[PDB]
Formats: sequence, structure tokens, C-alpha cells
Amino acid sequence: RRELEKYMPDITIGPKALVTPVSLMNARNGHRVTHDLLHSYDPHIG
Amino acid sequence: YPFLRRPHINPSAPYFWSFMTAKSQMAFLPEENYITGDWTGKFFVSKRQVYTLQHATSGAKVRVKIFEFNSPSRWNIGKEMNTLT
Amino acid sequence: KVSKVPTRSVIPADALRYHPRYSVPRKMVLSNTFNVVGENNRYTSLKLILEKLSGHVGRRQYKMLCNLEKHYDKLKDEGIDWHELKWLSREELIVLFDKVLHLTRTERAALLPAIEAKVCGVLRQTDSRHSTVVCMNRGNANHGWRCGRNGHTNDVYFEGKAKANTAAL
Amino acid sequence: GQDVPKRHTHFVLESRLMYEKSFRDCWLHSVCRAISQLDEPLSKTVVGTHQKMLQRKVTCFQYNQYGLFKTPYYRLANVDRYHAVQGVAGTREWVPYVNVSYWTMNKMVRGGNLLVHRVHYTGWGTDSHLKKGGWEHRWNKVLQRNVLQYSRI
Amino acid sequence: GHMPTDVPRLVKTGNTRHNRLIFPLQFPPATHKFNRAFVDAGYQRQRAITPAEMLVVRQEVEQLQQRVMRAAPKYLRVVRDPRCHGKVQADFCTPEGDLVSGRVYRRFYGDRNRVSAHSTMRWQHIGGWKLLKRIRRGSLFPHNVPLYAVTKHAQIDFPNTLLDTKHSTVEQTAMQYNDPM
Amino acid sequence: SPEFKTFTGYPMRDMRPGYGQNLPDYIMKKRLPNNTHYELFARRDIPNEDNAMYGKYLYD
Amino acid sequence: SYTPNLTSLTNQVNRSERLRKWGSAGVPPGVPRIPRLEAKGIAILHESPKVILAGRSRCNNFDSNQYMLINKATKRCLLVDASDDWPDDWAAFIGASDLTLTHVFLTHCHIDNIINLNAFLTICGSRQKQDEIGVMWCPAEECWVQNFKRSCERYGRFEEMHQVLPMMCRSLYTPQHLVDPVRNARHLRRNDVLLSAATNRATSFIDFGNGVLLYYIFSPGHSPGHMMLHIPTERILFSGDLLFFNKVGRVDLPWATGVRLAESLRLLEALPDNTVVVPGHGRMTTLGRERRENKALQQCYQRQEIGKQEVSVGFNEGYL
Amino acid sequence: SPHGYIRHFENEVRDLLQYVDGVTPWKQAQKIRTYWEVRSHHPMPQFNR
Amino acid sequence: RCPLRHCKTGVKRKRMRICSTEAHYRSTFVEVWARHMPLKVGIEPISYLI
RNA sequence: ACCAUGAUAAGGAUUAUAAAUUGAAAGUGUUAAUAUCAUAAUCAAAAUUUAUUAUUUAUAUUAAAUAUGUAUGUGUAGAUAAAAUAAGA
Ligand SMILES: [Zn+2]
Ligand SMILES: [Zn+2]
Ligand SMILES: [Zn+2]
Repeated sequence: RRELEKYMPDITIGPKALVTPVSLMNARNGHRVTHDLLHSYDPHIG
Repeated sequence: YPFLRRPHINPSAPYFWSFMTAKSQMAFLPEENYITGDWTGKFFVSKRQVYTLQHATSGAKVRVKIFEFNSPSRWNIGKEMNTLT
Repeated sequence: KVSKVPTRSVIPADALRYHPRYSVPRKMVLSNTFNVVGENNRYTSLKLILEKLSGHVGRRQYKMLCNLEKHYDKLKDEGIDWHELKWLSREELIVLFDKVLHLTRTERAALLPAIEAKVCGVLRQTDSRHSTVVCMNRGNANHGWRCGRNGHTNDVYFEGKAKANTAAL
Repeated sequence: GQDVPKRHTHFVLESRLMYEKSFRDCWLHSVCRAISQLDEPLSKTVVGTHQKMLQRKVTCFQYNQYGLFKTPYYRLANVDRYHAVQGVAGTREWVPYVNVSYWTMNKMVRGGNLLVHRVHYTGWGTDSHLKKGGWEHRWNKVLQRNVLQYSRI
Repeated sequence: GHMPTDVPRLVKTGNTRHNRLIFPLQFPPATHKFNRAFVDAGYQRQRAITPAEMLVVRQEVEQLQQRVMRAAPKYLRVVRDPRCHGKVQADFCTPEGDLVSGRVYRRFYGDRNRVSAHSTMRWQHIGGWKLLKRIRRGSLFPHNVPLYAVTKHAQIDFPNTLLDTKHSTVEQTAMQYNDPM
Repeated sequence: SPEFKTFTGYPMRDMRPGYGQNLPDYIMKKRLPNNTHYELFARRDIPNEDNAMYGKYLYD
Repeated sequence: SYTPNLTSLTNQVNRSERLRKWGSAGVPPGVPRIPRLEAKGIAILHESPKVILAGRSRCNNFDSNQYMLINKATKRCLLVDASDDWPDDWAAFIGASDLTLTHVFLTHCHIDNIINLNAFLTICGSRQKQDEIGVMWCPAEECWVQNFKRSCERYGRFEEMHQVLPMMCRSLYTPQHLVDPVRNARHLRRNDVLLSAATNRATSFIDFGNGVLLYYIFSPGHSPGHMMLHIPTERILFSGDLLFFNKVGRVDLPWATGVRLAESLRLLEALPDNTVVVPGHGRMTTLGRERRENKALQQCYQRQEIGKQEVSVGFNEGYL
Repeated sequence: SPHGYIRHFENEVRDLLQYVDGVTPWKQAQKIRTYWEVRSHHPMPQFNR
Repeated sequence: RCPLRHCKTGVKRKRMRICSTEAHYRSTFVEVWARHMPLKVGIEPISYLI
């Protein structure tokens, strides 16, 4: 990665850019995260 | 067969910047030319990453899925790796 | 012409075993948990032999009075396996039976037929994925008390799987 | 047996999640593409350097999302659920209503599960819109029913 | 932990079927200077091939073909065309006077355990899965590779060639089971 | 035009060659695929229809 | 299967075994009728100057077979184990060949044999309208004709449930009805043959016409009354359910004895090897092939040699 | 909850864009370049089609 | 004796009778004229004995 | 998996005694050759995805040449709106 980052510039906002707020749940069909796997907000799946 | 809906996806002088490239120049570089998050390192980069000046300036490792480019030059800057092979 | 049925003069007694198709039964390979011999897989042969020594025996289902399954949990936290139990000498078993296990005279009398025979703790193949069949053949000291038959050779914990690899465990 | 091998059921259940991932971020990927590719000013309030810095901030926000489903719908919209026969959408080896292949559609017809009426294979069926202009005229009639009959506000 | 043998281990998987388990006894390569320091982990060699390399490997090919010709009369003869749906199943003229039907799998399945030092890309060339897929009938197939679910075809006394197919069904049944009417 | 075969009084297609997804004007007026037929396809097209109406452990 | 009494409803393993076999349904799916699709035609298996054997394989979803012996001289046909899901081709075959259906032979009275027997006598009896068809069977199968309705409930044959069997009707061996003096299509069946278990090579035969004799052989073990058919002039043995290709009949059904089946396999060792045995299921074989490569016959004589007094042979997975 | 087109999402576009600059620093967003800014390092980027 | 010559299946099946091989060749204009189909690869089945 | 499937070709017959109707058109029988792997103990061909000097058929590129002599296919396709050199021995 440290030799990858010279010709490929690094834009790392962090994990905060992947969690959309609670006001954007119904626009995103109930989700808040942008992970490649889906995430359920119930404790039974968790 | 439908028109240009195949799942499995050439030099030209007057159509150099308009063949197998983006429509507009004001549009930004694609996601493959930037680091998204914390990575452990990729074995290959994708072929739709546009060759920049820093590819030929630094020249650490160019890994195209294989293709290892050890010839840095200025004629490759401004177009992706699909036209480079 | 009347052809004769091909029979044999000397036939072993296990050839009279019944199959519903009169054929060879299916040999289903074991689970993926038995691939590497670890601490969870070491004492599953010790678990099953102590189960058969406490359950009902025979066609009349004679219940074994002494329960040898209560001594299973105190055997595995010591780290002594069923294969390690066969490597214990007579001097080391009296230390194990009196001090550690606290085996009584009637519970030692029922476990001793399993130790005097040196039964190999190799999980045999069955028609099911969950196998409760151990090879009850007598072991030899040349092959590590593994009975040396059907590929049970000197480190084989499970039939169809790899060796023990005692450098790890 | 039994109904399907479990490798095909795990394959189509990933396709259902790719539909569910498509429903998750089709709003957010569309709005972030539309502002970052717009060079006209967004508003009277935001102009000049406030527009150019906002388009650059929305571009790295678009690029930092690992796993953003930007795959189009027609790439894997040909997955069959009862059998593993893979067809291609657009040709006769796929039917769009019951969403099965040509091999599965015949066995549902030969099995008697679904209720379909057979027409002569050189006609246009019975709907007058299909007999009039073909597939494209019926393609416009559903648009007239779903959208264009409503005076939108 | 497998010890090298030349006797196939016959595992009877049912009536009229068994399993032939034998392994083809891998030999070490030549120790000349062109085989040394070969880049194996790269798989993308761009080193210039001198004609001295091609003449050395020509003599190694003649040495390897001379070794494989000694085992050639012990091989099988593919007599019917192989079918290929994952597995490869063909018919063989064995050097025992028998017609067998065996299957060849792509991945490794040993006689005692599945653990080995080969990949799937290796063993598909070792066990003849790449071989039997690409050859048609009339060619050789090795006996040293393992064969799975080999079934011997039944034999009659009189030759079935130049026999009339317009016989009735119950006398064609009596003719094929070696008890003619 | 009423003297054509595919006569519908609304313009079904706008006469613009190259009206693709890259233009942001198409993005603003397009219908999002929420609660469409694709949402019916994601939750109903299951290889076992009894795995969409209950759980197997709950029924057993 | 059986009657759901009080202890079968209060048993947890009855609810558990029905979950293992059939999944979440719990009810066994029956054995349905073969439709007009996926059905083959009637084949001519054997042609001889005395008789003609015409058959059809896999005529039921039990994978049973339907055969018919056609006499060349008398033009008289005889069905063996009349169970076809479509007995309309068989009526058209005897109508277009100028044949007269006189009797129906039945080896045993399981549901793989008499499921369409009332359909066979009605359809073929209607064609001779423009002497009725007899039934030849053994009275030891009386216990299986009482449970014909129970077998149709378990295998989903609801249309043949409420049908009185023609062999249950009043024959000449039964007392007659005393009807009011103020109708014999169902009151009396004069054409009915009851076969005796004392089967010999001398007098236990059926004169089929033009000098061919059908020696019926009593061979129980798969069923209480199991009558094979042996034609010694033509080397044809209709074993029924006794002997198939590389397997024998089941014993895991009621009134099926394993030691009776082994005695039934021993009473065919005097027949020649070219006797083409014609089973009720599957492919036909020869008796010489089964003496060499059948493990059920091999186990039957191996236990006999080592001294087993009660040799018990029989299948638990196979044909009904 | 709005449905259909993006024109019906007034608050959600407002809630997204304020959240977009809220987490993103300008130290990160300056490194993203366009296509013509990369093409200027070519010996000749511009010629008529 | 050849097992395909004395096999059980070859009594009622004519296909399981010939222990042969087949050679492939680029057919000439004479064969594509007399067979009415243009075969760029022709099939010659042969039985041989060395 | 070695069952007894099913496809090919060939010959037969019945009706029009009306100028009306948009519209005088529809139903029923026999022989040759070919062919027949489902009551049994497994596994990823193209289940299946992706990539490299290399194998094709197609895709378009793609040229000279009058000194003489010269260069004919089977097929592949679209909707379908001309017709008498062969003996009813
Ligand atoms: Zn052992
Ligand atoms: Zn029966
Ligand atoms: Zn039966």
C-alpha cells in the first residue's frame, strides 16, 4: 500500500463516510451503511 | 442477441481521446485510480484506471491483470489501460 | 443345462451380514471437523467407547450398571487420549485409576476389557455422515496400537483423514 | 431430488441480495453522479468556488464507499430459480413474466402448474395493441398506463 | 504418507463394480543448467529461449518418451468415445481381455486420505483428466492413474458381430445372457 | 400524428440521439427502482415458495 | 399405512418419522396414474408357432409390467397380472387382432397387480358386446383383497377405492344369492378359476389350446398366494415378483415370509438355463444368468451349505 | 417518505449534501483531478476531431 | 478374443460391436459435392490391426 | 444405467348433377430400413466466474498486374404473388 500510494492518490475519509444518517433511511430503503454485505438492525440476526 | 449487451466485454489518430474513453474531460477520474479505504495492497489494478503522470514518474509497480509495464513514457498519459494493451 | 450356484467351502462369518439390497453398503466420508486432529477431535474415540461400555449390551439389552461416561470429562482435561491410554504401562494406570480418576473396583473391572484388547480408536466409515463406529480390532505395538488394518497405520485418528501430526498436538 | 442443488440456491440468493443492494443505493449513487457531473450552477446560493469544491467533496464521498452497487440491472437479470439453465435476456430462451428459462417454461407447461393459453405460432395473440404495432407498441402502452396518464404535480 | 506401490488397491463399491486405486510414481526432473533456477512462482517467464535450451529439452523429451514407451503395452485402449460432464467416463480394452467402464475425476482423491502436495491444476494433468477429455477412441490411456467405478461388461461365447437384430426380444435376451434357446 | 399506426397522444420517446445515463438531466427525471416490479422479483422469486411464506423451523 | 389409533396419535416419533421421510408436508405423496404423455406402446416380445407373447414395460408408476399370451390357433388371449394405467390400448389391440379375452391370470393380489382389474374387465367386456372374462387367482390372497382399499388410501388411488373386486363376487365356489322372485352380471360369475397350492407337473396346468399347457407353480414368500406361470415348451417362466434381474422380491410387507421365499427359490432348480424368466418388474433375464450372478440366490445356497435350517432370504428395498 | 423521482426528495438531498461536506475534509478532496488536468502532462493533449 | 466382439450389449445394439477408431481430415470438393453438405472436416472411421 | 421407446420413407379410399353464398371444402386404413443405457452407491464439463507471446472460423481492413497462356461449388440466408426434350411396355 505504501508503494501503491505514490501513483494512486489516497482519499481516506474514514468509516464516517460509510454511515449515512438516520434521516436518510427511507431514501436508502431502510439502510444506513454502504458495506458490500447487507446489514440488519435487529438483534436476532446480530 | 440484444444490441451491445454482451457480458464479456485499437489505435486511431483522429479519434484518440474519444475511442474507449470518457465522453467529457470535465468528468473526474474513475474510482480505480484512487484509494477508497484502508487496504492491505492489491495484487492487480483494473484496466479502466487512467494512466497519469505519477504512473511514469514514480514507477514503483504497475500490475495489470498478466501485464507488468516497465516502460514509462509520456505518450500513455490521459487514457486508460484498455488502449495500452 | 442347469448351472450350479457359485458357493465356497470356507466362507467368513461376516459375509452373512445382511444388506437390504444384498450389496455393499455406501461408504460416506466423514465430516470436515475431522480433517485436522485437534483438541476437539482427539477425545471423540474415547467418548464413544465409554458410551458403549455403559449402554445396553446384546440381543437381550443387558444394562451395564456402572456408568463410565462420568469419567470422560475428567479424562480429557488432563489431556490423556484413548490412544494415549494404550501407551500407559501397568505402573502408570494404577496412578491414573486411584489418584486422578478415582475408579472403583467394579468400574475398573468393566474398563479393563477395553484396555487389555488395545482397541484402536479409529472412526470407521458408515453410511451416515455422523459415525458412531470404532474399529474394535486388537492393536499391535508395531503400529502404535492401531491394529494395522484398513489403513489404520501408526497415527491414523480417523479413517479417510490425515495423520496425527503430534508436533502440533 | 430434491428440488434444486444447493449451489444453485446460493447462487440465486446472492442475486436477490444484489437486487436488495441495488435498492439500497440507487438513490444515493444517482444523486451524487448528477451533481459531480453538472457544470451548470446548482443554485443562486451556491455558485463559483462553492460549487466546484462541493462537486469535489461529493466525488471522494462517492469513491470512499467500498461496495457501492453501480452494476446495471440487465447484467444478471437472467437467473433461473428452478433450474440451473442460464438464458440471455432479449432472446427466446427467457420469458419475462414468470422469469424462467425456455427449458423451465416448457416443463411448467407440460406439468400443468401455470395457466397459459396457446396461440398459433405465427400470430400476435389476442391483445389488439400487440397485433397493431408489435412489441414496441405494447412497450409504449404500459408507459401510457403507468406514467403518462397522470398529470404530475 | 503414501508408500509407492505398483499393485492397484481394489475397493469394491458394490456388485459388479469396484475402484482401481494406483498412483503414477512421479520421477524427479533432469538436473541440467536449463532446468535449474526455473521461475515457477511467476508463470509469466520472458527469459530468452536459446537454441541450446531447445536442444537440451529435446534430449530430455526423448529420454521421457523412452521411459513412457516401456509402460506403453501395459496401458489401456480407449475403444468408445468418452463423455464429459465434469467427470470423464469411457470404455477401455484392458490388457487382461476385459471391457471396463471407468470414471476419471479432476480433483485429487487419494486411496487413504485427500491430503496431498498437488493443486487442482497439477492433478488434472497427472491423473489424465486433461488427457481423456481431449482424446477420442483408438488412443492409449494409462493404467497407473486411478480409475473410479470400473464395471466389467458381461461376455458371451459366440461373437455378436453378424447377428440378426430382427430376433424376438425374449430370444435376444437369451442370446445376450449366454444361454441360447 | 394520428395517421400513424403507433398513435399515442403523448411523446413516447424524445428525439435526441445519445440520451444516456451519463447526462445528469436524465438522472433527475428517471424513476427510481423502489417498490417496482424488481422489488417483487427480489422477495418472491425463490426456489422454494414455502421459504418465503414461513421459516422451516417454525413450521416444523 | 395403518389405522390411526390412540397411541399412534399420542406418539412423538410418529410425528417425527413423518417429518424425516416427507419433509414439512408429513403426508406421503401417492403413486399417481401415468398420463397419456410419457407412455409407450404395446410391444411384441415373442413370436412362436404355438403362442405369441406381447408385452409392455413400465405400465405403472410402480414400474410393473403387463403381458399377454396370444394363442395362434384358438385366437384366445390371456392377460397376466392385469395392471396397466391405460387399459385402452389393450382393448384396441385385441379388437384389431380378432382375439377373444377369456381369462386373466393373477400371480398375486398386491396393488401392483389388481389396481386396474375392474377397468380391464369393463373396457374389454364392453368391446365383446358388439361369455365373460374370467379371473384365475389363488384363495390365499384373500387377506390382500380385503386390504385393497387400505392400499389405495396410502398410494393415493382414490378413484379405485370404492370398487368391489370381481373376484370378491359370488362365483361357482360360493353360495348363491336368494333374490326375490319378482341381473347375473354381478350376482354370479361362472368363469372363475381358483388355483390350488398343491401344484405338480402332472395335472396343475391350464389347457391354453393347440397343445400348450400353462403349469402354474405355487411359490409363496413374497405373498401368501404367488402363482408363477411356466411354459415348458417355450422356455418361458412368468416369475411375477419372485425373481427379477439381479434381485428378488420384498419380504418387508405383511404376510411375507423370508423362509418361505427361500423355499420358493429352491423349487426352480430343475428348470433349464435357457428358460427366459419374465418378471413382473424391470428387464427380463434367463434362469441361467440368475444362477450365476444373483447374490440373493448365491446367499440362499451358501446358508444351505453351511447348515442353516431356516434359511431366510429376501429384500427390504425394491418392488411391491 | 417520498417515492419515485429524485425531484420529490427535497429534504433528503439537503440532508445528504450537508452530511457530505460534514465528514469530508478539503485536504482529501483536492487530490481528485479531472481528465483534462491529467491530459496536460501529455506532449500534446489537444487536436481537432 | 476381443471383448467388444463378445460383449453382452452388442447382441441387440449394433453400435457396441466394432472395436475401431476414427480419423479426421479436410474434405475435398468431390466429397462435399456428392454428400450435398460442405464438410470442412471429414470423418473416416477405420478398423486397423498391426 | 445397456428394457420391450420413438422418429423416416412408401402406397388407399368417401362426397360433390347447385350459378346461390363473404366463403362448394373436409373427415377415415396398410409395409420396408434405422433405433431402443432410468431400482442403481458420489463428486464442480461450458456447477461456474476472470486473465496472458499462442489455435480458428468470422469482423472490417487490405494492393499491384494487358510480353504471351488462362482460371465457374456444395452451402449459407429473407419473405415467398413465373412454369411441358420425358415415355402409365
Ligand atoms: Zn482398526
Ligand atoms: Zn408384490
Ligand atoms: Zn410387483
